[PDB]
Amino acid sequence: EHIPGTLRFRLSPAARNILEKHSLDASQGTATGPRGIFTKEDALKLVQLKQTGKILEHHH
Repeated sequence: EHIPGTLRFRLSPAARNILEKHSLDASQGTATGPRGIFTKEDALKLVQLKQTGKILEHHH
């Protein structure tokens, strides 16, 4: 879908702030904004996935 190595230029500033705050890897997400931009909502899906890992570990 995208040219390799372009994710760091397609990250929105909102996403980049959320990924850094939570020490997340954007390459585990998908870019769903127009023309391949990785949006705030795309980074929040990675926050929800990290929370899911912690919640399941706690129930295990």
